[PDB]
Amino acid sequence: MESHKHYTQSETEFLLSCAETDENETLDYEEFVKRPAKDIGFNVAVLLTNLSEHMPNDTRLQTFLELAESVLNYFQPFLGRIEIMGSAKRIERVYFEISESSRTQWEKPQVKESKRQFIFDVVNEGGEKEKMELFVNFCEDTIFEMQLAAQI
Amino acid sequence: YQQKLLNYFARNFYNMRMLALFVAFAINFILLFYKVSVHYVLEESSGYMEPTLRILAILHTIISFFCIIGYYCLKVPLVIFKREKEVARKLEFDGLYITEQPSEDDIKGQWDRLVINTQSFPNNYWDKFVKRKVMDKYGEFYGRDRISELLGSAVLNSIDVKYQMWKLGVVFTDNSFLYLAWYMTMSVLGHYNNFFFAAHLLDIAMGFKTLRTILSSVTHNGKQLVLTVGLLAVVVYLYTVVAFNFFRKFYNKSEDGDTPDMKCDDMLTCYMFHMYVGVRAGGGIGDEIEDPAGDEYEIYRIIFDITFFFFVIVILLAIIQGLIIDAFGELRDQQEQVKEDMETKCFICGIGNDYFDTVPHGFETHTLQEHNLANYLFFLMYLINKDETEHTGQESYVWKMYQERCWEFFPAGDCFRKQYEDQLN
Amino acid sequence: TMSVLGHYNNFFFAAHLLDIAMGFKTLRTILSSVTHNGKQLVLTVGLLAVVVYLYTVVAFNFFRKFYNKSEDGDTPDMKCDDMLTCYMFHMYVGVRAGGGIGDEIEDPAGDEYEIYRIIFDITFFFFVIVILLAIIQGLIIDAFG
Amino acid sequence: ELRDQQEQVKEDMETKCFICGIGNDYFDTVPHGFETHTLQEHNLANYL
Ligand SMILES: [Zn+2]
Ligand SMILES: [Zn+2]
Repeated sequence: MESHKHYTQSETEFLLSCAETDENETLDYEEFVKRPAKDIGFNVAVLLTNLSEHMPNDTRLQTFLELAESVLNYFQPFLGRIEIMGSAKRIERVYFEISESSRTQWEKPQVKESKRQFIFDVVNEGGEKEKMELFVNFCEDTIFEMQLAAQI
Repeated sequence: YQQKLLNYFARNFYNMRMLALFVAFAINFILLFYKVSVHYVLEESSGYMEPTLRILAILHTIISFFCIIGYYCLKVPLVIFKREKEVARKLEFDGLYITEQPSEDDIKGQWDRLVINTQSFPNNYWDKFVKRKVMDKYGEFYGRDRISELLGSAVLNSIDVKYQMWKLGVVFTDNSFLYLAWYMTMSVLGHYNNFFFAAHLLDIAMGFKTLRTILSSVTHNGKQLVLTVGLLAVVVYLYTVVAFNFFRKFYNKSEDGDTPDMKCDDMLTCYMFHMYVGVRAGGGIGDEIEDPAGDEYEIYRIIFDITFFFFVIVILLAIIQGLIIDAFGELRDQQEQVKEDMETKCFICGIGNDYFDTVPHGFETHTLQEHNLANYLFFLMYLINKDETEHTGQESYVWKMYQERCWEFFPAGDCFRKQYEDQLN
Repeated sequence: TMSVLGHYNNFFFAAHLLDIAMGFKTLRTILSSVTHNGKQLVLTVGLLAVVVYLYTVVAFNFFRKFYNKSEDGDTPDMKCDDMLTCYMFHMYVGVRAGGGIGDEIEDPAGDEYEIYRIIFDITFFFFVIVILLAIIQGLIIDAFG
Repeated sequence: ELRDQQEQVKEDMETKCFICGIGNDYFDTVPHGFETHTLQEHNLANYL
């Protein structure tokens, strides 16, 4: 723990003081499942994301986004956002987590050919309200597919 | 260990599938060095080919078995997901077996009755409150107990049969499983005669993608092609009618003169003659017929010959060629159009790439951050993965709309920026 | 190297006439059409080879007796009874005949395989002689368009 | 050319009102509005 972060009382030696578990002159790997912490980080990342996206144009908060950039880089792949028509008759964001299993299962395997065939058949045949339920059926069958492919 | 082996064949379905193709190639390559005196084998001074054939046939049958098991493990759950999902949606939002009771046609629906009475209907659709919701929806208008009676190393000692009869009736109707069973039957009957292994080389059309696109052109207009051949048959029937009425004496396919006659004087034989050498001659029927040098039917036989040529040999061939090339061009138009429509417009909204590109790159921001196919599906999968109590007002509203199937939450003709233009809003 | 080996044999200078494709612009555009879909063209020829392999399989199993390319009767036989020789025969005069394989084979006048040999002949014609040629032509014209 | 003909008639019917010739641009500001125009108000059927 020298290259990954710098070395202070409060960066590296802080961890080595947290890592005062064993008397065998060693350290087990339970300090990492102890430290857990990133579940707070996702919600605070989403907090700052909603604060920035809904309320931009504030230098005072931009200062804090500079502080939280290192965490936002961590939570960017898992932090999804989408926009939907709301109960108050307005579009607004829905910030929400993304898993890695669904990501890796959605990206690499044969399901991309399924998405290509889906988009092709949709935009060729077309439909008025025969588009979004087709998308949701594709999504549900694909969710089942990614679940089944995770199961091996 | 059984479960690990089954997951192996499921996961390794494509690899074993690709492997059986090349075993078929190796079999059919060794098939080239056959002879007769009975269909023996004579190699180029190498007696190793027969044991390779003997073991490779066994490998072919074995790997066909493993591919079939991989298909049964992997792709069958998906189609059953679709089926039970369809059945649940029909029970909920249409009340099929309550109100409709479909006809003798729709044999799927007539077959999908014994599944209704089972416990394990919602086995894979991950929606188990189906019977309860249908009881809520038709508990008094039609009946309450009517609905309920309508609806409801120690592994190999107890299992359902009511659901499983329906399931096996499903899987015996699926096409790819039927193909793999045909593949297995040809690999088994390869033992009875090794020439049967040549049937497995036709799996290249399923295997290769580009070959499937090569085949799509002739597949695209097979019906009109078969109509062209039927019209060809009708035209040759009219031509041999005109021949049998008039032109029989010229139909002498005997040897040189003063010979027994080998003639076409009937109608069926003349029709077979016209279909067999009228069209398969490259020049028409007049080539394989005694030339009309100074006859009263000289001009009429000449008219017969040239009209047969310029219609049968020319027009129907050109129509077949136009059909295949029109399939090529039309599939090109299809892919051009899908690229056009995806580039121009949002898949979700249909704004067009005109409102956003005022800002740099904005259409791509719209498609890649906000209104994503991916992020939307991940929110779907999230709420399927989430619990209804933990939902926000947003997620509860949306999950309500999901399981009652509204799709109004989806943006259409609008967006976050269109709503919230930067104008103190 | 071709100009040097032209000293060894002056016929080697004919290789240098193929530089017209590099030289002329319009000839490069003439050549681009067939170059544009060379892969699918080669796949068409491979499919042709596979189809002729199936056809000569059906022949070697059944139709060997008609494969008599000898002189008039009472002659030594010059026949195709093997599988490799029959495959070469189909690829050499089945497709290079303008009419199919039935032209270069004894006619089936009154045989038990008369209708089956007729089916063999017309299917060989209407598939091998027609469809793959039309696909090659469609490929080059689609490259043009 | 016959393919071009049928492509063009589908194009022109989808784009535009048979009656008015507005185009499918003024109405789709509202959801589904072009189809309201063709199926409720300015109908071939209701006019006949
Ligand atoms: Zn959009
Ligand atoms: Zn109008």
